[PDB]
Amino acid sequence: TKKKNEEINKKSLEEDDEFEDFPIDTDDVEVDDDFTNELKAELDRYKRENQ
Amino acid sequence: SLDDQIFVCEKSIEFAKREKRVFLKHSLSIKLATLHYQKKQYKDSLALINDLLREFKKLDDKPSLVDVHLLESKVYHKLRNLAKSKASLTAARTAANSIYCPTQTVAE
Amino acid sequence: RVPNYEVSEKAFLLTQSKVSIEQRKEAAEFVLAKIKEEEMAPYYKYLCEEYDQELYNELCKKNESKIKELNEKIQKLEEDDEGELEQAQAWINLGEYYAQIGDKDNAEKTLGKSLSKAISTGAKIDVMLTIARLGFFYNDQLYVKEKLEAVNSMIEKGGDWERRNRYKTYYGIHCLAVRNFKEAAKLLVDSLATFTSIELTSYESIATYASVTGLFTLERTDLKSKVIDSPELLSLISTTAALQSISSLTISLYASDYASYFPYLLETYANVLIPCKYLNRHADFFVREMRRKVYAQLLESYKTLSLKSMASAFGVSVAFLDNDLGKFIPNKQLNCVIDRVNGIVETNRPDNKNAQYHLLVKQGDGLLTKLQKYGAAVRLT
Amino acid sequence: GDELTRSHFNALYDTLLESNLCKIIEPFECVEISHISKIIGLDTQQVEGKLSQM
Amino acid sequence: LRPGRIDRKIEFPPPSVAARAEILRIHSRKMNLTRGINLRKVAEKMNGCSGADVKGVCTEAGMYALRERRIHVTQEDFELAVGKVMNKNQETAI
Repeated sequence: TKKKNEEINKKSLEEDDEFEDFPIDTDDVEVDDDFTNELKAELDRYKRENQ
Repeated sequence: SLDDQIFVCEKSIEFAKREKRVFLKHSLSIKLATLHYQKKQYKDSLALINDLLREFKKLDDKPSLVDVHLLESKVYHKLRNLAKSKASLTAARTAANSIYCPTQTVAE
Repeated sequence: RVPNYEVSEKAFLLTQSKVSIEQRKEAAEFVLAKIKEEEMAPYYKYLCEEYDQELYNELCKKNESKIKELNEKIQKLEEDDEGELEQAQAWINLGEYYAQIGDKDNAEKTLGKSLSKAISTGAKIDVMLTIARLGFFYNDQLYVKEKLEAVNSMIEKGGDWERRNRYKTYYGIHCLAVRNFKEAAKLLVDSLATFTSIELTSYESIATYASVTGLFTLERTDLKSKVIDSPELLSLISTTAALQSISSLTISLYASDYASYFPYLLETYANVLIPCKYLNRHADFFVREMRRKVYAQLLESYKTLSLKSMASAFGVSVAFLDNDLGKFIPNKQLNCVIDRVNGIVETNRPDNKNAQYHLLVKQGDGLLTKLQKYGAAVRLT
Repeated sequence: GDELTRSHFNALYDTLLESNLCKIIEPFECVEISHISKIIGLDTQQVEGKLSQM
Repeated sequence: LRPGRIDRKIEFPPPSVAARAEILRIHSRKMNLTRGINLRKVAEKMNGCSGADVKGVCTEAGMYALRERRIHVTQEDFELAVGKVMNKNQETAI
C-alpha cells in the first residue's frame, strides 16, 4: 500500500503496457545436424570409393 | 551334423510323452537342451529349462536333475551374463551337497 | 488399461510421414482392427485429423452396455451387504471401461468415488498410478507430472515396497519425457534390476531407454560398467530392431571404431530416435552431444592432428568435417582451434590454474546478487 | 578355436604393453613414436592407437 | 517359591503354529512381500520353539534377495532360508 502511489505513477509515463498492443498489430539457434549429416555421408562415400 | 541331430531329437521326444510316461519325458528334455547347445541355439536351450524347472524342483533329488542346474549355468555363460552363471552354480551346489555324485557329475 | 499405449505407438507411425510409406501402411494394418475392437473414438478423433459411425454405435452401445452393466452391478452391490468394499470394486470396474476407450475424463470420476470409500491401502496406490498411466497415453508431460505427486504422497504412507518398484519406471518416463536426462539414466537402469509388472508397458521399452540415456549422461569408465557390461541387456541379446541399432553404436564408440561410427549415427536416427514418441523431441539434442563426444576424447589424446587424419578416420571429407567443427567449438566442450594455414587441428584444452579460477568466481556472483536483494527490501520496511 | 584363450590373450597384449611402456617414458621427454615402436616391437600405427586408449 | 508370596506366577507356552504365523507376517512386510505366499509354507514345515527361530528365517530370506539385487522374495529364497536354519538348530540340539 506504501509503494502503490509510486508504482502506478511510474507506469503512467510508459503509457499503457505494449504487451497487449502487440497481438493486435501482429539447438536454441543451431539447426539439427542429422539432416545435414545424411547428405554429406552420401557425398563422402562416393569420392572415397573412387579413391 | 545339424540336419540329422535336430530331426532325430524331434521324432524321439514326440514318441515318449504320449506312449511313455512322465519319468522318461523329463530326461529327454535335458538331452534336448544339451543338443540345442551344440548347434549354438541358446534361446531355444534356455526355454527348455524354463519349461521344466518349477515342476522338477519338486522332483529334484536326483543326479539327473543336478545336471539340469549345471547346464543352466553354461547357457548363461555363452550369452555372457556372469551374474546368472554365478547364481545357478550355487543352485547346483545345494542339490549337490551330497558329494557322493557320479565322478563325471563331480568333474563338471 | 494395457492396450491404450499399444494403439497410440502404432498410430504415431501412421501420423508421421517421416516414416517410409511401406512402414507407414504396416502400421495402418495393425492399428485399424484395434480401433474398432477396443472402441477408441474419443482419442482417435484427434489422431485421425492429425495423421465409422459404427465405431460410435459400437461406442455408444459398448458405452451403454459396458456403461449400464457396470451401473446396475453397483445398484446390485450397494444392496448386498458390504458397504465399503463391494461398491468400491464395482466403481473401479466402471473406470476400467473408461480407461479401455481412452477417455481419461470419465476414468477420473469413477476412481474418485473408489478412493472416498476406505479400502485396502495397497489398492489406493494402484489406482493413483493408473491415473498417472493415462498421462503417458495422451503423452502430455504436464498430465503425468501433477499426478505422480499424488502417487508419491500415498507411497510412503503406504510403505508399499511392491508398487514402489513401479514408481521408478513411471518416473523414468517423466524424466525421459523431459530433456533433462541426468535424473532419467539413473532411474531406468535401476528398474532393469527389479521389475514388478501389474498392468504395465512391456519390459522391452525399459531396455531401449536405458541405452540411450546411458550414452548421453555417463562418462567413459561408467558407461562400460553400467551399460556395456549390464547383464540384462546382454542376456536379452539384440532381438528387436530398435534395440539392435543402439547396441552397434555403443560398441563402436568403446572399441574406438571410427569408420562405422558415423554410419551408425545415421542408423540410430532412422530407427530409434524418430519411432519413439518421448525421444522424438530429443533426437536433435542427443546427436549433437554424441558427435562432440568422439571428438572430445580424440583431442584428449592428441596435441595435434591433421584435418585429413581426423576427417578420414571417421569417413567424412575434410570440407564437411571443418564445417561441423565450427558449430561445436563456441560451446567450449572441445577447446580446440583449426589452423587453416598450417592444416593442423591444435588442442588448447586448458585445465590450468586460470581455468579453475573461472569456475569459483561464477558461483560468487550468484551469491552476491541475492544478498543485495534481501537486504535492500528489508532495510526499507 | 579357444574363445577363453582369445579373451585373456587380448588382455596380455595390454598388460605386457604397459610393462614395456613404463620403462620407456622415464628417461625421455619428446621421444619420436618411430623410436618407441622399435622398443616394443609393434607396428607404428598400432602403437599410436593403443596409446590413445592408455 | 512360597506360594502367594510371589503373588502371580506366569508361564508362556512354547508358540503354537498359528502363533508363529503372526510373527512371520509382520517382519516380512518390513522386508518385501513373499511372492506366491510362502508364509504358510514355513509354518506348515516346522513350528518354532521361540520367536528367534522365526526371526532367523526372515533375515536369511532377505539375505539371498540382497545378493541378487532383486528386491523380490521368491519361493526359491524361502526354501533355502528354512533348510539352512533347520540344520543349524538340529546340530545344536542333538
